[PDB]
Amino acid sequence: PPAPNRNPDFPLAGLAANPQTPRCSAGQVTNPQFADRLYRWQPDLRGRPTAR
Amino acid sequence: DCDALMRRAALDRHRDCRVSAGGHDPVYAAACNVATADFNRNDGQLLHN
Amino acid sequence: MLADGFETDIAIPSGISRPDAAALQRCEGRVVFLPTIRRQLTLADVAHESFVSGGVSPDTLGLLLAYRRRFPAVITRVLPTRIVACPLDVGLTHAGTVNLRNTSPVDLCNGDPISLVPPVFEGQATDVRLDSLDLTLRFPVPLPSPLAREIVARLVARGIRDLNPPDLNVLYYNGSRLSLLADVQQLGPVNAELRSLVLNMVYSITEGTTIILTLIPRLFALSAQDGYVNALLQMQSVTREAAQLIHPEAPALMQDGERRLPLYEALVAWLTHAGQLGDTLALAPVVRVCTFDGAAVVRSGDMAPVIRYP
Repeated sequence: PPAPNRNPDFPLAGLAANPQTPRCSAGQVTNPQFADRLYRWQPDLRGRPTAR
Repeated sequence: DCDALMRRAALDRHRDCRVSAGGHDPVYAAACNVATADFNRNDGQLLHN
Repeated sequence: MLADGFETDIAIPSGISRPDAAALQRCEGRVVFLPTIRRQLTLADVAHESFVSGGVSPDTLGLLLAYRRRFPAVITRVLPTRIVACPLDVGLTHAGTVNLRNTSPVDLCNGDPISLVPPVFEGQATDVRLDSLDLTLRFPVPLPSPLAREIVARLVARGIRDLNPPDLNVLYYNGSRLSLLADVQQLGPVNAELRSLVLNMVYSITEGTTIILTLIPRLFALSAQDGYVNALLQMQSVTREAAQLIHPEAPALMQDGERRLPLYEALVAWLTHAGQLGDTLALAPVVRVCTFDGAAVVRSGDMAPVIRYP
């Protein structure tokens, strides 16, 4: 397994409501000047019993 | 004034805006007396009177 | 397939009002659901009365599961005593060709696979009635296979709105504007459709998928540069607005990453569940079109040559 209680939920439904959440344009992304301004999300999957 | 620069600095970061006064970034000041008066002063301490 | 093929016979009851006899002769090429591959059946077995479920009249979305439990067959020739039809799952004829009349609003092109849909659209709802035998006949509409996958996707997404106390009615194909008639959907078969979704939804997520999720910032940067990448997002996808907020990054390092290929394993599991799901909701596209005297367009209301699709 991964470390317990690591995984967060999705703020995608949450952050889409507030306009005051910081966004990125197509010229912003892949720059580290805005990679820290956006939300950081790290999924883990090493404990998944998946269909295979 | 600084009002041309003050209305401008609220623009976005993802569209660049570079203003260099005398090759230096603008620094702002409220007022100037006879005592300070900084006539041959270098890098851009600007005033807003 | 046999050397002669296999031809079922649907016998007609003797009590016939003569206008209903001429109504059957207009059913020259239609699609008929058989419950079995028994050689001799009745019109009561074919018709909508036996085609109901126990005590409950099925809706349009619930009628799809009733189709895949049965056997689609095509009427060849109407005789005065019986109706001769050929099944589709069984090898169809001695020759390999059947005529199919289009009871469809949309014309057909060569090579396109045909799936079949219940009577759904407005205006063209046409059901043949045999009033001497008090029977009703609801015949399915043959359509091209990407269209049938749209209509199932429009109906299933409509039922998910009903579990949540606009709009989704309008389709487009060949520039034609057309909507569809539906009022209610039973809560039973929607759960059978939805459980068939989410099990196949989950089974695509493997360890390589999170590595693919790190390429979401790459596509939204690449859609700036090429209009072909702009042909993906369409402003209605989640991933355009998902890339504007979430900056994901990769997990590291994977367990036993030397021996295995995580990106390869995520794709093959994706191809067997999510890319399979166009078959899992509706029935299979058993039939495509091969005109012999080459007609690029088979017009609405005409027959067409018919050859199986693997």
